[PDB]
Amino acid sequence: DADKLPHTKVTLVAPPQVHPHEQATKSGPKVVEFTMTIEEKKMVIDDKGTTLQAMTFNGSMPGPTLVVHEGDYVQLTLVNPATNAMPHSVDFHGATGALGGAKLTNVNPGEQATLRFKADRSGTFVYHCAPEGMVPWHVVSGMSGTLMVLPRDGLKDPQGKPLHYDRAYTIGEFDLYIPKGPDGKYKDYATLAESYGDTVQVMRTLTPSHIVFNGKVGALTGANALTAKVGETVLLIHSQANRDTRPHLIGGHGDWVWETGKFANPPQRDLETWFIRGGSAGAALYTFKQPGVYAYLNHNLIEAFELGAAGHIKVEGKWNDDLMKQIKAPAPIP
Amino acid sequence: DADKLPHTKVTLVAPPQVHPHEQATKSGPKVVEFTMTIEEKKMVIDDKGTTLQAMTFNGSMPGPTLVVHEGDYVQLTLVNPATNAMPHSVDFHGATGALGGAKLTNVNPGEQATLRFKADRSGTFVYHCAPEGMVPWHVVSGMSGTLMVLPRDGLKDPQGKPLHYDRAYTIGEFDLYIPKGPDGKYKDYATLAESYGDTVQVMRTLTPSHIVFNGKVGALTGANALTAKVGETVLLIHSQANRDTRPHLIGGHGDWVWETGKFANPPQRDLETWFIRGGSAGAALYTFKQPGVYAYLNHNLIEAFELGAAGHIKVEGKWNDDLMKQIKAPAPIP
Amino acid sequence: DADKLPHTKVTLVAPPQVHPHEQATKSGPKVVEFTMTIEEKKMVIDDKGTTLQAMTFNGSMPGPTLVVHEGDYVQLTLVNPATNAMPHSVDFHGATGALGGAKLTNVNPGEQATLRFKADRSGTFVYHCAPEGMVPWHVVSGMSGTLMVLPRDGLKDPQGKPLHYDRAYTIGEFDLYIPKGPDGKYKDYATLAESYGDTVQVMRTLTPSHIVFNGKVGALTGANALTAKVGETVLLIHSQANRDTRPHLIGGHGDWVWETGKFANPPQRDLETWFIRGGSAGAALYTFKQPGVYAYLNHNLIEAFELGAAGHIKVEGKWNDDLMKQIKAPAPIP
Ligand SMILES: [Cu+2]
Ligand SMILES: [Cu+2]
Ligand SMILES: [Cu+2]
Ligand SMILES: [Cu+2]
Ligand SMILES: [Cu+2]
Ligand SMILES: [Cu+2]
Ligand SMILES: [Zn+2]
Ligand SMILES: [Zn+2]
Ligand SMILES: [Zn+2]
Ligand SMILES: [Zn+2]
Ligand SMILES: [Zn+2]
Ligand SMILES: [Zn+2]
Repeated sequence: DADKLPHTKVTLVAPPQVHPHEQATKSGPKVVEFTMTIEEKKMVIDDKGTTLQAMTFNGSMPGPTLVVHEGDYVQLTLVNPATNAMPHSVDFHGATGALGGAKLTNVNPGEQATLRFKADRSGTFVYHCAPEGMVPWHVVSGMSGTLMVLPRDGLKDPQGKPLHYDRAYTIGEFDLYIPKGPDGKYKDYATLAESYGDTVQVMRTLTPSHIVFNGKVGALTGANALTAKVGETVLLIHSQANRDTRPHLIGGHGDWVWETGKFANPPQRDLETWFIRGGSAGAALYTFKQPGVYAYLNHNLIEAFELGAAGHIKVEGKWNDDLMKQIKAPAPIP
Repeated sequence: DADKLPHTKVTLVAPPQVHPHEQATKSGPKVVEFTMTIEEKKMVIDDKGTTLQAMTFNGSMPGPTLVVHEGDYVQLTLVNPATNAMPHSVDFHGATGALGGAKLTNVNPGEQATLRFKADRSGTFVYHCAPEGMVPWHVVSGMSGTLMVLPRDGLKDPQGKPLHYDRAYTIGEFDLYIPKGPDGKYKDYATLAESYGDTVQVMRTLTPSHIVFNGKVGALTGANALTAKVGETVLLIHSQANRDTRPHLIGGHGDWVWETGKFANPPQRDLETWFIRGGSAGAALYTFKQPGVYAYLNHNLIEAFELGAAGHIKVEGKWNDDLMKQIKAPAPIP
Repeated sequence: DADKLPHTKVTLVAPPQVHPHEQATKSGPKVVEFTMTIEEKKMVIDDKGTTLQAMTFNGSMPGPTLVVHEGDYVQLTLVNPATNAMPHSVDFHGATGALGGAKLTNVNPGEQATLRFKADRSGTFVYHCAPEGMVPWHVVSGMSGTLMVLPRDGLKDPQGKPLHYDRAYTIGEFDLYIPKGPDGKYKDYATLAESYGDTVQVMRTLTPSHIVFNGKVGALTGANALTAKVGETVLLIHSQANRDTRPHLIGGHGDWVWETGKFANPPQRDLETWFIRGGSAGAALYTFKQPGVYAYLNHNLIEAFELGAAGHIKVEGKWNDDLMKQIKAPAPIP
């Protein structure tokens, strides 16, 4: 059909939000049009002013989440402005053929391209830049995000019963490899190209200098904490385009989790910690039962607390003493 | 109900054993009372006398395993004696709210607190210390163990048929980060506080100096080997509160494994090696079919053999030639 | 039965091919005889002539894949020629008892042994050398491969429907630990024994110098690329006997994947990236829908592109515009 089908245009929004969309839908297949514009820029990634010579989709790490339904066609215009120094492309893990689209979206600065592919498989899928010979650098420098392809009748549990979320959040976790000089301080680079050789040396050690949600230590804390309320079901989409992570909600659970991120498979329930394979996006549902400030983090606690892979969720509502109660507050031992 | 329910008191036992308990039970929900007392102490962790400035629940690494049934309430008195230097708390991954209980169990030396929570989800769950600003250090220094919440009707296979174990063992695997001095020898510290800064430096490299079962290289070997017999089904509970591991039984299998450790999910069968995500506890059932000395180990063989993540299981009984037979012993090539 | 049963002899073939075999079979159980001869040799592992003092089964990394059916007995003659310097053995993860067979196959140079075991569990299973006190070194130096034990009625999907492959490939991924001298260049060793101490130092850092498919950077590229055609279903068997990996097919998927590699468990579908636990073999089915050159790689992109864990699959056939179409080729921005 394709060329026969109706088209719709979607306006993308910045992480950690996800653009408005339906879950279960009575709509038939559409060509869903998206546009993204690559921005290279220096970004401050921690609380002591370390910078990253970063590369982004639409100015953010991660790039925005694109949401369609199974059977839809994704039609992306990828724009690489002449103000950028490097060629780029996009590899959609949700797509079939031509290195995910990368061979057909090879754009030099001042060019754009339009790729169409059929989203014939449900799930959360990573997309990332994949320019020939420079793949890992472009990815670790920030160029990834999530395509979510929802089943046309919405999410299902292992018995085929309906599942839903009331709010979606998208978290991209970024293993960064910032070089240091002879003084042990992080290097600051005047240009993207100048960061390259030293960064590759760091990459090859396999030890990140920082591991951050959404582009910086503390990105999802303070004023920028995620929010929910008791009784609300959140979807937490978690992408890691290069390295394994193990998400966990402190004082919560993964009620239903697709850790490999593919919705035609039954989810697991009651998880404490789940596993996102480097090069993938997964999805967890949780319904809040207690108010308070939760942490959502990578449960390698070093990676979380020392290197930056941790955020907060501030939840409104009424405390539930049946679920948890302080029987005796801290007080002197008898 | 809660405040209406009967109470029972459980006496904890040292790993690798697990306190006596029922699997399937005709008992209704209870408030099950536990107590644990934190002990900070220096411990020798390898065969060359390296020490760790350790922190423990009840004097052991891991802390003891607490066993209840789904629908029970866990009521823990946590005691931090004035002979300890640091504040502590407990975060139960099996609990809902208040950072796992951590916000309600913040105990300075000379204090205790009593926390109650509903164990409303079946599985093996990590619990660990989580004091504000010092979480990874307290965890890697030894403060973790397992809460096992058994379904009220016992374990089930993927078709809903009953499964059981005749003996449970609990194995906590500890990634340690022991600093070295300019001479390349491990540092020995006079106090817990003095170990801190140097240990954090090591932690941030993400490379453990040692990875040990149950507190020391060779903890589960020699006189301290696990034991079983042909025909006996063992449960191996495996916790790793900070870092991924991949358990394996040499010459055996995981007959039924919940690698994410949550019993409402169907187990997998016939595993060679399974995966415990950092920040979780999993469970494997195996029924011994051959006598002999098995290894139970982390199948990154470096981590196992060089760094310490390996134990033994000595199994009694009759050799089975149908399962395995030496047809020709080693002898000269013809 | 065993001693009653018919015997068959199988001729092994070099990776990445797998010896001819049936999937579903009307044949009853057999004693299936195999022979392998250990070869120690120096091998060049990258494009700049770095060498590895390697140890192999049948002269290749990985060793050859052995294929039987559930209920068959594997009977392996393991030959260690007097031209080798070291003792060897074999541990079959598919076997039950005696440390996988290792205790019964302990062969010094100039000896051979014959081991029989029942392949009573379906799946892909690692086998590897396991000589007492030298296990990790022998494994990381190249001594591993795959035993595939097919269900007697062939592969099944989660609903019990038949699945099949038209071509099997076997990929062993090898984390290598090549030492360097004071000049920062890789060391070349005159003998296997001389490589030992320095290699163990590298191993303990847990950082591989190289991570290669099938014995060398680029082993599965150029003339040596894997091949298939549109409409053909390939099985990709992936073993990693020491360290975790995360396979991915760029521009493809895992249509059906047993990432833990055990066929009595239902596979997952539509995977972007899957996970092979160190110490295991997994299996993925994919049916090609687009022609072109695909990459099959470890999706830690550093490990793939910088360290060597990547291969190619060249696929013949007709491009499918419904699945993917370049709507606008790269061209100047309007
Ligand atoms: Cu790019
Ligand atoms: Cu990719
Ligand atoms: Cu503590
Ligand atoms: Cu935790
Ligand atoms: Cu060997
Ligand atoms: Cu093994
Ligand atoms: Zn149209
Ligand atoms: Zn809702
Ligand atoms: Zn009461
Ligand atoms: Zn029994
Ligand atoms: Zn015979
Ligand atoms: Zn076919």
